[PDB]
Amino acid sequence: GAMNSSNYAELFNNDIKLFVDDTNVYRVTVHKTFEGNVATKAINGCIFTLNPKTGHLFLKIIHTSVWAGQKRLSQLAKWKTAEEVSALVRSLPKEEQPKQIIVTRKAMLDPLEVHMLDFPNIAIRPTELRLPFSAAMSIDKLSDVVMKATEPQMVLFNIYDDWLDRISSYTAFSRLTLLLRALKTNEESAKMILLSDPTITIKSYHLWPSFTDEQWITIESQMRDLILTEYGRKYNV
Amino acid sequence: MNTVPFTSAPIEVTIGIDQYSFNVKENQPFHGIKDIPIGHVHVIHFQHADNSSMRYGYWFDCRMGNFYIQYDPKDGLYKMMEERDGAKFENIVHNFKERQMMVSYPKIDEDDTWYNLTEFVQMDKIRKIVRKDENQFSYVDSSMTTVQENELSDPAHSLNYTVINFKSREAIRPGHEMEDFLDKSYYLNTVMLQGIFKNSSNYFGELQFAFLNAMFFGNYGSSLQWHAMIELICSSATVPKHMLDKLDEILYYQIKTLPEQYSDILLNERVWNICLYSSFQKNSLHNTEKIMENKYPELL
Ligand SMILES: CCNS(=O)(=O)c1ccccc1OC
Ligand SMILES: CCNS(=O)(=O)c1ccccc1OC
Repeated sequence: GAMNSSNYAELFNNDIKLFVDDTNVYRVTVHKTFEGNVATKAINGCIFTLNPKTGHLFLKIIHTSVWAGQKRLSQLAKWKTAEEVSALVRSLPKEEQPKQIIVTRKAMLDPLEVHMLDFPNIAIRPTELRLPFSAAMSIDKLSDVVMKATEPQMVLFNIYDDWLDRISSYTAFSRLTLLLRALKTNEESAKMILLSDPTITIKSYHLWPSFTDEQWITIESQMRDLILTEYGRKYNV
Repeated sequence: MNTVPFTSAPIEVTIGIDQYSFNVKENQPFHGIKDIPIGHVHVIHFQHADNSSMRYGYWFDCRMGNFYIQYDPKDGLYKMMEERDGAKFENIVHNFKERQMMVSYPKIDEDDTWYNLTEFVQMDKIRKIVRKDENQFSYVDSSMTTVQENELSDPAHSLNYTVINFKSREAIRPGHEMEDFLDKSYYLNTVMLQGIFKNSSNYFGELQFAFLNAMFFGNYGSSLQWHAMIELICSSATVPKHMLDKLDEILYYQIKTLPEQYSDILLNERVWNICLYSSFQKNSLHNTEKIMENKYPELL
């Protein structure tokens, strides 16, 4: 059934599962034409496919050439996502394949189910959570690499860096969702919080700064404040 | 004109014959139905006055034998039987007509309703859906489940309709996932029409039989089958023009005949609004769209 507040710790059991977000697959800028009409120009996008237990981020870059000459691109994007997810699973060995795929938007259910007919023992599930994975393109290294691609490409990151050496996957996922929720509500403030202290660096292979445990607590607190605020600055409370 | 005699009417029962019906009181001197048109299948069906649970009945074709009804007090129902002794049967029927203890199949001459509802329905195909080969006629009731329903429990008593499943490998060619799922023409035209049914007449015949079992017995699996077969055509971009014209006539007469008070359970909002307003065939079912809008505008 649907993944929600009540069955949240299931994400961190030992059954392999992937979270698929398609928000950033089809991305456009909207502009005026010389005649004063409106047109779209596509830009590179990405499928965000994440193992929430291990932190593996399988980032399939969607190059704008895949849209050339195609119609109804928002609908195609869901089928392209499902095609690429099915291909990733088929490549994986049987023991490394996921038993569940949770899609963050309900409109991905039928495209993924059809592309996975060959895998009847993989459950495709929606979720009732309003997860902030759309903000993955606010992660500097992600925004930069998806925009530099000149061809379709599969990019790999650990979205938890080395956190699992010190914290559990439940705690790492909670930290990720807070950082991403913050970046989604106010990207400027969020990024200021993360990079204010020049002495804390980002390792070449990491997405986030090398915070100590104590510094993460401060950081996590500041991100909570941001989100409560922006909720005030938005709802005047 | 053929006749279905009754041995007797020991229990109070509503008897239907095709779209007609009449009430028979307990131990009323009823001895059957005469003047039944030859050339069409027919259904004779029953609802007991005590237990309106279980509508049941028999599909039959008078050209395939002499058939009669006899109540069984052990199994508690009116049973169809074949009489093999031809002279015994003509003799029984003639005596009952003489004493005028048979009702007359009350077909108005202008009326083509039953023909229009059973145009493509054949006994031989009914008998492969309802498997009971020692009999020339077929029993159906409200509770019988379909083979597809049983995949999701007694097989001898199942409705073996053709399984349609839009999210199945049969329906979806590898490499055409989006194409085949959004445009079901290859599943309609190649898998089902060319492959399984052979021609559109057989497809229409099963569609019509499914509707009639849904209407006369409230058989839910049959209603699921009728809507699935509709939806498969409506969700195909490429349909022979002759099939679309005939489908419009088929559904027109089904919607015309449906009791106004059963439409809440027997009509699936989603399939109909898709057929009539979203699907490829939103512009191809003019007669059906006009009767649905004037008779069931709430559904839409
Ligand atoms: C393969 C680069 N290392 S990783 O940790 O970022 C990772 C990403 C995706 C899949 C598996 C991974 O590690 C085993
Ligand atoms: C310490 C290596 N880490 S890395 O993966 O980011 C990397 C790989 C290869 C060359 C330079 C690199 O980083 C500056």
